Amino acid sequence: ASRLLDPDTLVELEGVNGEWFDLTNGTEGIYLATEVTGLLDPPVKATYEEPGNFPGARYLNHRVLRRDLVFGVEIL
Amino acid sequence: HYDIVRTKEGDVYMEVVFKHDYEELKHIYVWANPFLRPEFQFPKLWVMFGPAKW
Repeated sequence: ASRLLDPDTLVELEGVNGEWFDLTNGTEGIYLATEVTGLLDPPVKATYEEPGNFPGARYLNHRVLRRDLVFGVEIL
Repeated sequence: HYDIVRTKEGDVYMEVVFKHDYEELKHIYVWANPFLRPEFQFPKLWVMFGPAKW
């Protein structure tokens, strides 16, 4: 009926020097900003051919591509 | 020759290629003696002196 949606989601970066950032709690002064693109499923190139005059297409391949993540961080 | 072409975008056409009537002179050979059997060709060269057109 009535509820607050307050997830337990923790986001951390471990850097190339072993330095850590908590992007949920911002204890290092840095937070994940709004509008993230590239979490959840990775991009896929599905390949189909439409040769000749038969109705529709044949599947040939699918490949998982390089994942691009676009995000921002709010630095106080 | 002629080509009947069906392209991947769906165009179908015929192309017909022709050679000019000059091509006859490439399929005619100047025999050493036109008036003799190929089994006996004397004199060994066809040779003619005169005005170039004639």
